[PDB]
Amino acid sequence: YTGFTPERYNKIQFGMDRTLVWQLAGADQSCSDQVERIICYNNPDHYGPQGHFFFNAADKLIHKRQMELFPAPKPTMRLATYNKTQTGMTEAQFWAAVPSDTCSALAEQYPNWPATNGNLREYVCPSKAERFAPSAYFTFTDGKLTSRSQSQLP
Amino acid sequence: YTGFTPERYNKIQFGMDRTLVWQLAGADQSCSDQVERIICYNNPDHYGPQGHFFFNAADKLIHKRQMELFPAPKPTMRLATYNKTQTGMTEAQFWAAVPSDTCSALAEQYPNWPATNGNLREYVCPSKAERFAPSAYFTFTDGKLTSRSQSQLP
Repeated sequence: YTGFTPERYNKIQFGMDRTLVWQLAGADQSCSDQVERIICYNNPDHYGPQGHFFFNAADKLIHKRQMELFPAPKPTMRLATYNKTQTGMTEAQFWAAVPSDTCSALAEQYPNWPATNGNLREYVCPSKAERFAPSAYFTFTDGKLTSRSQSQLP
Repeated sequence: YTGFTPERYNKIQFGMDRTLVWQLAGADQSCSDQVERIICYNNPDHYGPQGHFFFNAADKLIHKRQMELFPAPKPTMRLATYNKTQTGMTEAQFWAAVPSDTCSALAEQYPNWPATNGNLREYVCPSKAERFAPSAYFTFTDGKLTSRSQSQLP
């Protein structure tokens, strides 16, 4: 598979039919449909950059994820910064504790689309640029931090 | 102004407060708050690549536009291609007539946020890879083609 780009990711919008997402992403040339999700690849390295898309029962888009398509520009995440986050904090509080440039916009979900309540907004904040590097993960539910975790961060 | 990027544009989400959009976009180093909208610039050219952001009465984001942040990857639009389109087309019908690779996702807007209907989704489809090339412009309203035009397509 090949050809799934940032530009195609930015064309894909919530509420789009599975068939429309598939076509805009590059269809058979770019994507694999695994029922639970579609995975669309930048290039033939399946460990490389990719987008994942998930749908509700009406086959409308409710969840976008991306890995390495929009990388954190300056990955420098450390415990000192992780320690400044807490359950319940707002997005504004979070971005005052953690620099935006150390985090990638991992996922955006509207499970109840076309309703926008219960929005899930996820970030991965890597310690360095290397694939599989220790990173912190954060999830916001309607703008409040509901999960924070890290594995082996320095 | 300088420094606005595709990665910052992809971090910015509907419903975000003006203050948060401003922060994530790069604030005064990259952006001008023109009251009616915020404009954020990749480079010191006021007509260089840029993102535009507009807000509702609650100061929450309802409208994103971009020029040259995610260009049409393969501009090929011709007059004959334009003539294949017709008002009332669905997005699927449109993309069977016009290749996605010749169109840029110019704007996305949810005027009724947090409701998601009345969605306006705009495309510009250039004939060549030059800034402000001869182009067609299209608007979909909740997935139906409601505006189409072109000037000087070959």
